[PDB]
Amino acid sequence: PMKGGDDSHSYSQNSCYQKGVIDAAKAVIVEAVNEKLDLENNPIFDPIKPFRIADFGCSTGPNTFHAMQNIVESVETKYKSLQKTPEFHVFFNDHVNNDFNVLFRSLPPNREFFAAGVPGSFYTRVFPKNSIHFAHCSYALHWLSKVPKEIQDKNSLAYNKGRIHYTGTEKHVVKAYFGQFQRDFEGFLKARAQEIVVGGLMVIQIPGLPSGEVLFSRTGAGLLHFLLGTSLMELVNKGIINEESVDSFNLPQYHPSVEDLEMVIEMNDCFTIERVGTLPHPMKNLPFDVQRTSLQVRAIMECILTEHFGENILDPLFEIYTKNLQENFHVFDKEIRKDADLYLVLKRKGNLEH
Amino acid sequence: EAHPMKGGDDSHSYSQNSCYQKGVIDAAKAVIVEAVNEKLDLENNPIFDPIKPFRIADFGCSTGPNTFHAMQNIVESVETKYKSLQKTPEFHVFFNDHVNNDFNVLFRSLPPNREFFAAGVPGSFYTRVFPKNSIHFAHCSYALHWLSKVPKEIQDKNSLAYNKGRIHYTGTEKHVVKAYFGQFQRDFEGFLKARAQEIVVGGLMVIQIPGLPSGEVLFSRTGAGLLHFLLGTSLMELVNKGIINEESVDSFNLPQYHPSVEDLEMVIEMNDCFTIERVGTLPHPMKNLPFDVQRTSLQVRAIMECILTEHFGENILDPLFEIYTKNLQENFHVFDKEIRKDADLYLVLKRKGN
Ligand SMILES: Nc1ncnc2c1ncn2[C@@H]1O[C@H](CSCC[C@H](N)C(=O)O)[C@@H](O)[C@H]1O
Ligand SMILES: Nc1ncnc2c1ncn2[C@@H]1O[C@H](CSCC[C@H](N)C(=O)O)[C@@H](O)[C@H]1O
Repeated sequence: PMKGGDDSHSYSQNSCYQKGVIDAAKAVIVEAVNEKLDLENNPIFDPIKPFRIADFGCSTGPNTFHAMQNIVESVETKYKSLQKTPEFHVFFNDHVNNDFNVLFRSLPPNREFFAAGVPGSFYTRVFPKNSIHFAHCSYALHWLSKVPKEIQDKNSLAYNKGRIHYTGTEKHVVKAYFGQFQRDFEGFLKARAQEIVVGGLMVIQIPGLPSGEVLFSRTGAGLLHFLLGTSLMELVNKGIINEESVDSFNLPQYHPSVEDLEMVIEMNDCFTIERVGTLPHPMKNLPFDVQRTSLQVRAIMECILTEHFGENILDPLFEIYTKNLQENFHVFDKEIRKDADLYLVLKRKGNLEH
Repeated sequence: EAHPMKGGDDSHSYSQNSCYQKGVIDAAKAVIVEAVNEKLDLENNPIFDPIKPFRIADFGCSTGPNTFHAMQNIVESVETKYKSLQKTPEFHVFFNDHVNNDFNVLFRSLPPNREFFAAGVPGSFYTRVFPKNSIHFAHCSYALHWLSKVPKEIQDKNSLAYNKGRIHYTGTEKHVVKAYFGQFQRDFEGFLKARAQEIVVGGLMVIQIPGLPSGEVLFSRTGAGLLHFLLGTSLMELVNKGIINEESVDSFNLPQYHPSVEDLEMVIEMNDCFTIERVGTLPHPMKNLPFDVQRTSLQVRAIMECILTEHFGENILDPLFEIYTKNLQENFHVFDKEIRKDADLYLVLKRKGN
């Protein structure tokens, strides 16, 4: 998970990039509710029973509370156009060692929904069948369930020596990450298909590839990852860590294209794609912020870098990292495509529509 | 307001110092099974349709492991009765406690191989925490003796109820006892009112609560009563030693009432939403074991640390419990052979129709 607590070094504080992905997403949520949530004359959405919303990969706030409020307000508005007012039951899902204490203690005091936290991997079932009316998953599905094992094997064609992720040219490494993404995302869709009612909606926001692009190393995320790797190799060359510690390190992430997502969705065959698109990030016009970015990377990578290297490594690594961001300021400010956030609006198919 | 048990899973934590409360749940297993068999009207009942999940809620769950044992007992019993009917539903189990309960520790110790979906619900159970008409089986063990607040009249210097030089009641202080009883009637009624809205017609609620043993009027003749009495005298010993001032003890009181069966029935009749199907006293498994001074002292600290730290500094806990353990030693024979050990009361309630 992300860094816990509500420190200045936490994810409650250094998650503002994902907040703007939520803010321009509000229009995706509002539009999906108004155009595609079939409340009227539909007993699936009977307002005498609760309207159940789930956020998958909710972290610790505040972003999850803004997304949940958006869903609640849109859905409540559509129901009031039919002179109905349901109770809302909102579920916050994340890994078991997500900091749910911090989430619960941050729950908005004036909230008009019932709340629960749901611990467990969303690559598994975490809800009873046929119980979720609106599902939400923002900036979480690029995290794989594991590093694909063959890139950790020295004897494999896919061994990822000297790097910590993929850039898109290493054909064996990229194939391995994609195979892992297919298996993970398929398992996510399998579990969600069982939990989500017929006609229920699922909104997904995920770091991805802009369409047509082959090279992950030409998005922001790809260069940031490439530069985390070279920064670690700088620690190697100073001798502060050994080469083997980096050769054995890999990020468990895959950033899919639209095509990648559609292929898995269509093979799963349980959801119809109602809309797919890119999210124009609000901080698009702003000047590239070398330091703020360094601290957003650290807030994301702290747990996993600390698990593999010492937490000793964080301060000297990210002061090398900031130097490489500054040296690549031009690329990040001007030359990398400023639209790599994809979104999907899915609708659970009826049982006679498969 | 909210005084949860000591968090974490260290050797001073509630999770490692709650063996007496586990004994309560152990002896209650027989009560759960009899209530499911004789009073849970599954067969041909649309309310318990096994195509919908069977929802169980534990109110005052704390951090485990006691809550897991209780929940497993309800699932197994309800499972068995559904099987005898050729059905097999999914179970959705909700763990409710105060917002500042250590839900992280609860979630991290969830039994790995379990046959229910799990969710945590932060919030006071003197309020509504679930949608209406959604819970089929409620459970509440060793929580409902905690009031929502201290009765204001025992804090009033002007009142004959002013609880000077003490932190609870023994039963001889008729004004203090009346105040605590009045607060219990309001709180327990609010609890029942909220559960009545949440529990389905024919749903069961099983309550275990430390109480007044049958035919006993002096709370100080129970283990809990003497433990609180000695915690007050230990505090007054700290006053004598200059470690705390006298006013801080005068102004401190435990927000607890330990009702008799008649106290409980009177509130249940007044609320008029549940029938009492079963009621009695649980035989407690540790009844014949010799009093254990160090564990009892640790159990009390685990329960009281939060509320003691809020009123007195945290600097007061080690000195207070050094004196407390000493006072428990001096009173060994009173706990061992003189206190009434039959103070664990239970209720089986059923939610009434229309
Ligand atoms: N398999 C999985 N199951 C549950 N949560 C997961 C997960 N994989 C990643 N996550 C969670 O997804 C979160 C990514 S940060 C995203 C937080 C929030 N959705 C937002 O928009 O800001 C982390 O909390 C991480 O623990
Ligand atoms: N108003 C309230 N709302 C929710 N939980 C409460 C509460 N008042 C007390 N509690 C909780 O009830 C628990 C009592 S300790 C008992 C825990 C568990 N049922 C067991 O058998 O061991 C504590 O965790 C306390 O925080």
